[PDB]
Order: sequence, then C-alpha cells, then structure tokens
Amino acid sequence: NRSLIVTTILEEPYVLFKKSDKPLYGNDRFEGYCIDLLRELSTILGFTYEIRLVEDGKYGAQDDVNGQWNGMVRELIDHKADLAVAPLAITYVREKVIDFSKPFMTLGISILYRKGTPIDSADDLAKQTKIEYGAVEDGATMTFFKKSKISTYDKMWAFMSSRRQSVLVKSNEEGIQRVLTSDYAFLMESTTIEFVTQRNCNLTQIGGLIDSKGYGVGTPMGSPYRDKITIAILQLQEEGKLHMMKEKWWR
Amino acid sequence: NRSLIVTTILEEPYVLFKKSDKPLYGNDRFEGYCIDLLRELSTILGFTYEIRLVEDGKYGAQDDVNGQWNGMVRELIDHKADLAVAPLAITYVREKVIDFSKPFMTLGISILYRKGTPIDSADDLAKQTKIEYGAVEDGATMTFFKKSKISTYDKMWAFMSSRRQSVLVKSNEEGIQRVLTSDYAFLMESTTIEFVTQRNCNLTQIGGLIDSKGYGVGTPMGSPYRDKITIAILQLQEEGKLHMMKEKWWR
Amino acid sequence: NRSLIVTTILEEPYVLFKKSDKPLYGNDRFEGYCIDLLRELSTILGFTYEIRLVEDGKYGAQDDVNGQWNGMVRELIDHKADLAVAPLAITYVREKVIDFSKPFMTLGISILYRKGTPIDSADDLAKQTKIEYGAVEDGATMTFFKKSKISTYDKMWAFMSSRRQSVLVKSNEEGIQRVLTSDYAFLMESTTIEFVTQRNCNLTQIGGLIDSKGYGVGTPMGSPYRDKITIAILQLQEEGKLHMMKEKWWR
Amino acid sequence: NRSLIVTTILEEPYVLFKKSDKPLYGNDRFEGYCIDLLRELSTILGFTYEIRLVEDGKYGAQDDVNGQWNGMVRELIDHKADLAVAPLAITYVREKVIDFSKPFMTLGISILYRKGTPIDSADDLAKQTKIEYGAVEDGATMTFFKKSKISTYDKMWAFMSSRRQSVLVKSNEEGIQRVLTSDYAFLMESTTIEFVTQRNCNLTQIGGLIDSKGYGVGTPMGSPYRDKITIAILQLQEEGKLHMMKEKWWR
Ligand SMILES: C[C@H](C[C@H](N)C(=O)[O-])C(=O)O
Ligand SMILES: C[C@H](C[C@H](N)C(=O)[O-])C(=O)O
Ligand SMILES: C[C@H](C[C@H](N)C(=O)[O-])C(=O)O
Ligand SMILES: C[C@H](C[C@H](N)C(=O)[O-])C(=O)O
Repeated sequence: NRSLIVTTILEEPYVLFKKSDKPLYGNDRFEGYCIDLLRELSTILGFTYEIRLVEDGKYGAQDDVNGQWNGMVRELIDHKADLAVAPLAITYVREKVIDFSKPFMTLGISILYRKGTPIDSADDLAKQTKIEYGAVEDGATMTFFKKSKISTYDKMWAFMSSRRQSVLVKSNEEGIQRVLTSDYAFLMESTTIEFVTQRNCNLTQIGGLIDSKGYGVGTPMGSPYRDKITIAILQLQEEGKLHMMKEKWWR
Repeated sequence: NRSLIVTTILEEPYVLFKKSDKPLYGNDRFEGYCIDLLRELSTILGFTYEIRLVEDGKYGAQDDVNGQWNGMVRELIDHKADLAVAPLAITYVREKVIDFSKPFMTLGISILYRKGTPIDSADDLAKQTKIEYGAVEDGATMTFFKKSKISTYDKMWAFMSSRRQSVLVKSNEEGIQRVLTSDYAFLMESTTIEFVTQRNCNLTQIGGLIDSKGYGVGTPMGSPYRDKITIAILQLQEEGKLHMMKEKWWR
Repeated sequence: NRSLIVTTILEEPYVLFKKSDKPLYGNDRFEGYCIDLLRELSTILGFTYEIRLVEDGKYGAQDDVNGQWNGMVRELIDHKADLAVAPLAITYVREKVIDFSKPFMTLGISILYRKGTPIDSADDLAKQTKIEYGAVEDGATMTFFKKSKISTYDKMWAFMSSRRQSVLVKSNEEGIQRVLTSDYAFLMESTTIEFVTQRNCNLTQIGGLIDSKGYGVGTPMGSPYRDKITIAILQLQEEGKLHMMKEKWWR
Repeated sequence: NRSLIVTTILEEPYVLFKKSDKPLYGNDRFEGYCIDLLRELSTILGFTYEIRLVEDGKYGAQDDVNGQWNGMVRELIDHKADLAVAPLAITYVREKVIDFSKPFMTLGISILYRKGTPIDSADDLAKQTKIEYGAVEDGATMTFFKKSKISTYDKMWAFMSSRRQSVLVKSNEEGIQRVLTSDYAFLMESTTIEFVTQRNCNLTQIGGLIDSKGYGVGTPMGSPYRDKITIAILQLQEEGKLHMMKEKWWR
C-alpha cells in the first residue's frame, strides 16, 4: 500500500503553486481544480499520493521521426507515474497508448483573440496570412490540427507547421501574452478561454467550438485504477461536486 | 420604400410579447434579443418593418413525402416574409432553399436533464430505453438526428421516430416541462440550455456539445438584403454590441 | 389650475379625523403625519387640493381571478385621484401599474404580539398551528406573504390563506384588538408597531424586520406630478422636516 | 468546575471599562449591556467566569489567502475561550466554524452620515465616487458587502476594496469620527447607529436596513454550553429582562 505517484502540469486554475507566508509541505504545496479532484479521489478510493510535475513540461504528443511519446502520456507509458490528474484531453491517438477514466469535464477547441476586430471565425484566420496564430506545442490542440482532414484546419496546420518555432508556444500563458502583445490569435481549449476572458476584459472567444472532447484522468494501459477512478468521478459528477469545484475555481 | 415583413417565432429570451399595463402597438409589442437585433439592423441599413409570427408555428423542416418545407423557412421560400430574424440555425439543408447572413451567435446541440442522475452523456441515453428523450418537432435539432450517420445519434433517432408523438414536442418550453415532470431528457441548443439552467436550479446540461452551428438571419434565396445584413451583424459583433445584447437578455 | 383630488386612508397616526368643539371644513377636517406632508407638498409645489377617503377602504392588491386592482392603487389607475398620500408601500407589483415618488419613510414587516411569551420569531409562529396569525387583507404585507418563495413565509401564507376569513383583518386597528383579546400574532409594518407598542405596554415587536421597504406618494402612471413630488420630499428630508414630523406624531 | 473564559470586545454600550476612583478587580472592571447579559447567564446556568478582550482586536473574518479566521471567531475555534459574549453577528459563514445561541437582539446594516445632505440611500452613495464610505475591517458588515451579489452592494464593495486602507476602519468609534470630520458615510449596525445618533445630533441614519440579522453568544462548535445559553436567553427575553437591559444602556 505505497503512495501513488501522480503526475500533473502547472495550468491555472487546474493546478498551481499554493501561496503562503509560512512553509508548505507535501500535497499542501499545490492547489486548484485538479488538486481538489485528486484529493476527493484519494479519500473515496482509499489511497495516499504524492504530486509530481511532468519533467519535460509537456502534455503529450507522438514524435514524427521516432514515433515516441512525450509529456504526461510518456510518463504513464514508462510507469513513472500511477496517475495523471490534470486537464488532460481524452483523444483517440492517446487511447492507443494509455487509458482514460470517463470525462470529468467537457470542452472544445476554440480561438482566443482581441475583441474589436473583424476576425469572427477560424475561416477568417485561415484565409489570411498577416495575422499569425498557433497553439501549445505537443498538446492535444496542436495534434488536432496536425491530423485534421478538414480543409480549413488542414491549411491552418500547414501555416502553423511552416512557422512552428514562431507560432507554437510552450504554454497557454505564453499564448495569452502573445495575444495581448501582438497581432496573434491563439487556438486553445474553451474551458481555459472562459477563465482567461473573465480576467482579461480586452480578450474574447472567436467563433464557436471547433471540436468536442473531454478531460479525463490518465493511467498506464491496463491499470486496475482506471475503472475505479471512473466510479469516483461519476459519483462526484452526480452529487454536483464537480459543478461546485468548477464554480469555485472559475468564479 | 415599403416596410419589410419580418417573420419570427416566440422563444425566450430571443422573442417574446412585451408586458405592459398600457396598450402596446406595432414593433413595441415585442421584445427580446432578436427584437433588439432587428431594431439595430433597421437603423443601420435604413429600413422600416413589421413583425409577423410564423403562421404554422414551426422553425422549418422538409417533409418526407412531398419534400416541401414548412415553418419560417417556407415563409421565406414563398416570399411571405422579407426576413426571418430569430434563433434560426444555419444548416446545410436549409442553405439549399434559403439564404443566411453570417452568424450572430454560435452554439451546439446538447442535453437538458435533471441534476443528480447517472446520465452523463448521449451514449448513456442511447444505451437505454427506460428514460425517454426527444426534441422540438420540425426544428434543426430533430433534423440533425434524422440525418445523422453517427451510430449513437442514428439509434437515438430510431428511438425518437418510433415514439414521435410521445417524445417530440412543439417548443423548448414544452420540453423543459417534460423534463421537470417525468423521466425525460431533452435535446436542445446550448444557448437556450444556458438560459434555462440559470433559472431552473434542478436542471443541468448533460455532457458537452453534440455539434457546432450558428444562428443567422434568413432571407429568401437571392435576396439583396442578405449581404447587407451580414455587414450590419459583423459591425455589431466587432463593436461588442452582440455581446452586450447577450448579457442583457441572459444575465 | 383645478384643485387636485388626493386619496388617502384612515390610519393612525398618518391620517385621522381631527376633533373639535366647533365644525371643521375642507382640509381642516383631517390631521396626521401624511396630512402635514400633503400640506407641505401643496405649498412647495403650488397646488390646491381636496382630501378623499379611498372608497373601498383598501390599500391595494391584485385580484386572483380577474387580475384587477382595488384600493388606492385602483383609484389612481382609474384616475379617480391625482395623488395618493398615505402610508402606501412602494412595491414591485404596484410599480407595474402606478408610479411612486422616492420614499418619505422606510420600514419593514414585523410581528406584533403580547409580551411574556416564548414566541421570538416568525419561525416560532410558522412551526406551530395553535396560535393564529394574519395581516390586513389586500395590503402590502399580505401580498408579501402571498408572493414569497422563502420556505417559512410560504408556509405562513398557506396557513393564512386556508383561514383567510378568520385571520385576515380589515385594518391594523382590527389586528391590534385581535392581539389584545385572543392568542393571535399580527404581521404589520414596523413603523406602526412602534406607535402601537408605545401606547400598549402589554404589546411588543417579535423578532426583527422580515423585509425592507418604504412609503411613497402614489400617482397614476405617467403623471407629471411624480417627479415634482420627489423633489419636494427630498427637500423636506434634507432639511429635517420629515424627521420633525415623525417625532411630532409618534412622540 | 473551573471558571469559563469569556472573550469579548470593547464596544459601547455593550462592553466598556467601568470607571471608578477606587481600584477595580475581576469582572467588576467591565460594564455594559453584554456584561449584564453575561452576569445573568452565569447565575442562571451556574458558572463562574473571567473576561478576556479578543487579543487581535477583531470581530472575525475569513482570510482570502489561507482561508483562516481571526478575531473572536478564531479564539473560539482554537478553544482560547469557552464563550464569546459581545455584539457578535450570527452569520451563515460563521455558523460553518462556530456555534451560536439564539439571538438576544435583532438588527440590520444601515448607513450613518451627517444630516442636511442629499444622500438618502445606499444607491445615492454607490452612484457616486466623491464622498467615501466604508465599514469596520474584518467584521460582519464588511463581509456582507464582500459576499453580496446584489448589484448596488457589489459595486459598493468594489469601491471599498479598492480603497481598503483609506476607508475600512478598525472600530465603530473610528468610523463615527471619520463621519464627523470628513465627507464620509459609514456602514454600521442599526442598534449602534441608534445609540450614536441619540448622542450626536448632527448625525443620522440614512435609508432603512440593508439586511436583517441578530446578535448571539458564540461558542466553539459542539460546545455543550450553546443550547444551555439559548435557554437562558429565551428566559431573559420572555420575562422582559433583555428589553430592560436595552433601555438601561441606550436610554
Ligand atoms: C494546452 C492544451 C493541452 C491539452 N489540454 C492536452 O491535454 O494536451 C491544448 O492542447 O490546447
Ligand atoms: C427549437 C430549436 C429550433 C432551432 N433553433 C431551429 O432553427 O430549427 C431546435 O431545433 O432545437
Ligand atoms: C396595513 C398595511 C398596508 C400597507 N402600508 C400598504 O401600503 O398596503 C400592511 O399591509 O401591513
Ligand atoms: C463593527 C461591526 C461588527 C459586527 N457586530 C460583527 O459581529 O462582526 C460591523 O461589522 O459593523
């Protein structure tokens, strides 16, 4: 009955360093929606744990050359963690190498941009090359465009790909600052856009959702914990706890 | 220089009868998001108008037999109205018979149901036959399921169709009541679900968005007003007026 | 420049018949806080007037069956009076049919009862059915309970409603005597409770204020006099005249 | 059979240092409404006690960061006192961490200001930014505004918060002086306003009560003294002793 190693990633308001005038220890060092979720999972299912930040700082994507995965997905594959509790998108390509619990939140890719412009959709971005746009490198949004067969999205990936180092960023925070400082549109997940626009009155979502997906807890393929976590999540959902947590962290 | 005839439909909070102690006349008899939109359109483009409620009380669907359309769509086809300003979904099948302005709002089909249940997605509904589910008859949501080739949605339509008279309702309002008084789940548009859940704390959206679409102003095919209205809408969007209108009527 | 018809209602110490060994005429026939107020309004704004007692002897409520109003509210609606100067509560439902000046006095609903009992709140009354309680029929207090969604108040209305003819009275004076003669608690406005308890040492207020409201001068909707009266009232308030009038009539 | 430690706070006329030429000892060093109440409680329930002044000088509020409470509330939580007998407001947020006896007095938040001004309500204050307004830091009134969802009160808090160090004071006394020496309106409890206006003829309450609440004796959660104290208070209330105590200290 050893403590489980839970990998996650810094992402407001799901996971962040808790601030305090005095020293913090162990799990108390972190806070956020996913941290509250993890706590609930541990008491419902009866396990102890330790929080680890994904070492390469990535969510997870497959390398073009060697086909190897990185990020949290890879840490689960290599059994460097028992669980991945973070805003981790459940995707078909990931389901091939790791397992996911049922979703604890639903969302979709959308566009973050400055308000007061004539850009009103992805098509408005794809039809021009002046305004640059991108996404978080090695994340689910990037992979969506990289694998899309939809004309507009295919051309958008061709654009991003050709300017990979200039338009792909290392985090949502970096993408947001890019939007606030230059003529740049950012492809990010709707749930995070909701949080951002609520705090940056000069920003807004552009258009609707480009796709639909959900966040789930990740486990190494075959892990006996996956089905147990799904039971816990469904219980939290039904009792309205997940709704309560969303309200608390989004305000 | 005659006034334009604008067809619409009662649907809170887009269009409703304005309440007052003193007799109301003309366009002042109605109010709502779409009524405010119509007003802005008239002063920006320079036209006067009169509001008409779609005679058959339907949004618009194609008949299986004669293949003819009904509702607002049909009123436009037969030139019984110059414009249709309402929460009218822009869809491929409709675009074949009428024209649409660019969208003034984005949304997607989703599920409305009571809180505290184990139903967490459409799949949860489709895999069972105990709790019934449906949509508004002759609307875009019903048509979506009727034309879908996605397994889950395909069997969901088989279900609805076989119990058409018992599960398909005449309005969102009827559906909401059906949900509050019986084991029934309702397929409706996210923007309306948003309005409903904020006023019915026992209800909640189930899962995420099943599709993505937008509302646009409808015009008879070939109408010279379509492109002009698109220009007006984009201006209202860019200046933040559409966002202001949404906040005013949803709150 | 005809004299205005001012409707009011007998209610100590706002309005009462002035006593005198010799015959009294015109406006000299009445006295009280509201009569002093009316006089001030007439000289500040420059108008003459005649005092009329509301014919049906009611303050004003909407009928359940036909939705018609009665009391002073109805006399204003039917233009049977230019102004209503009395302890008339400014309420949302009334604002729909008549206009009110800014408040000239603030108050709240409370409970009048005998002292020396274990009843200490509305909850103490609502949890039992032995001690009866009520309010003035067709007044603002009755309407407050009739429209309240607050559990305790909802159950209290269910009680009063089921015993309407036995517990609802025609006036505060009738309610007070009911309290002095039988095991009965009376829901009345705090300002009047203040006057009563000061003269009936055996009575007392129970609990705090159940709501907050104010008294205002009523006028038919759209009356040009409403804003003028507000100016007069605010001036009287600022100079301390309203405070002086309260002290004079409450002692 | 040890004496109980009772925490309280200096606040006229509930608690103050008794003045005398000869040295005073023990409980005789204090006096006031709450000191008389405490005395009656001790003889009715059969306990001895010692009075302690809350060390941090605060009533009690929850910290935004660590979420910890301070003031008398915190002294009770940490069992640094057996009882808190003072004008301690019974509130929902406090009831989550400590217990309260039934109320021994009812009141509501209101506005204290100079007479002869055009300010007649909270709205009059909230619609302007010239004259400043505030409340006692870390008290129930401040918390009310900080948690309110009522538009007017919401913007009033935005105002106070943005000028926290300049408008939030350490005591009612500081607030009263702030009102007598500058263009400042003070949000304080009605029962205290009542005491102040009777001794400061230039001051007056503005508008009516903004909310309704009561003062109760606080105890650590689960304390066996809570229900016993409620019984004592209800007895004092029924016999008219609480009314007598109010008259004695307010006059
Ligand atoms: C940053 C985010 C990561 C995304 N939640 C994932 O799981 O890879 C994105 O791709 O937009
Ligand atoms: C009621 C609604 C109608 C839909 N807005 C339309 O344009 O047909 C629906 O189909 O869900
Ligand atoms: C008697 C009184 C009337 C109340 N002042 C009104 O305006 O209807 C009450 O309802 O308590
Ligand atoms: C000073 C007073 C404290 C208040 N009686 C309390 O219990 O926190 C206030 O908040 O207005």
